[PDB]
Amino acid sequence: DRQKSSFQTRFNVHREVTPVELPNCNLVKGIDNGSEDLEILPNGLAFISSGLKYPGIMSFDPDKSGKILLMDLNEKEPAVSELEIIGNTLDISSFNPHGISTFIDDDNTVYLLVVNHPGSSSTVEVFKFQEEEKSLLHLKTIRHKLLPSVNDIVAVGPEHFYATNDHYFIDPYLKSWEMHLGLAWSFVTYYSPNDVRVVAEGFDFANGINISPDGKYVYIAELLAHKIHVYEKHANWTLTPLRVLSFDTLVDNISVDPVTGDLWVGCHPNGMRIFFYDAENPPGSEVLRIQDILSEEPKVTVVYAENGTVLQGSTVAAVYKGKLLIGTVFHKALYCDL
Ligand SMILES: O=c1ccc2ccccc2[nH]1
Ligand SMILES: O=c1ccc2ccccc2[nH]1
Ligand SMILES: [Br-]
Ligand SMILES: [Br-]
Ligand SMILES: [Tb+3]
Ligand SMILES: [Tb+3]
Repeated sequence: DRQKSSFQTRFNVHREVTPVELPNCNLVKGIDNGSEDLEILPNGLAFISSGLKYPGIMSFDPDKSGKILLMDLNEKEPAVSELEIIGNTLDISSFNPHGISTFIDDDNTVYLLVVNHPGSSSTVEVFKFQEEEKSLLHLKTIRHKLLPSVNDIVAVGPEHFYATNDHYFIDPYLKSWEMHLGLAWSFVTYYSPNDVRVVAEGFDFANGINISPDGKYVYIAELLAHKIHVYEKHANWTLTPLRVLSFDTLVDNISVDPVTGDLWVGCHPNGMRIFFYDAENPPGSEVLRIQDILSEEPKVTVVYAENGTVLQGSTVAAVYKGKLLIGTVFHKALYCDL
């Protein structure tokens, strides 16, 4: 009976959101089947993954494929366009994109890394962004025993990244049990061409992951524990615990403002509404800002929140020059003035 009290805190079973309004929010035209992750380059180009199919999660078009979208946030009325995937090393028909990350090389080549779930497996797909042609050149499919159930990655090189696994098991049945039981066996993996190893473990659904603009610190979101973990990142790529922030919302993906180092976090206020869909009780949205995360008292602000009648199931938010872009597991996306 301790397993029913725990399941109910973990999943925030009776929480309701306190709305926090922003002026001039607009749904992004063309985004109606998810925008689980996104990343804004310094130049204001934004990549969005959409169409995620996740075992046991709502989907309005179970049979249409995922895609990567592009938005130019320097435009005042930004429109989304579908990036074309070129290459013969990847089967696009099964494409099911999840978390993403980018890395800009010394030569200014932009690499896009994309978590992909063809079937119940996980890969990380490496693309080279071709800006002029609005297209993604496929370079490499990455798979490993230590990338069983990848949720997000943060790129530290063109085929180098830290990855969260949100489950230990691959079989959808077992990981459903693993989640309900609260085993907390999910873990974080460092991947490079030369070395692949676990760098942190024992997580209740590890989810978002990102890095400070100076590379010194790594941030890991633990969804069902409502925690964000901070780590010291050494030059040999090991991680050592430093802090743990707690929240009373389910934290999903982390974005990092390059100018300040602030974390911007997409959150699920109520775990039941996001995990067990019900078109009559849709899940809401919530966006946190965390400032001076190393200080003794970090500043945590709710910047946007709503019960779901506009935007359902916020997973990610990032800011660009006064605007805020918010994405969701399977619903729409919102572009707001701050
Ligand atoms: O922290 C732990 C503890 C036990 C255990 C058993 C099987 C697999 C992973 C495990 N992790
Ligand atoms: O990144 C993710 C992916 C799927 C998902 C499903 C339910 C709740 C949160 C989730 N987060
Ligand atoms: Br398995
Ligand atoms: Br909610
Ligand atoms: Tb990401
Ligand atoms: Tb996520």
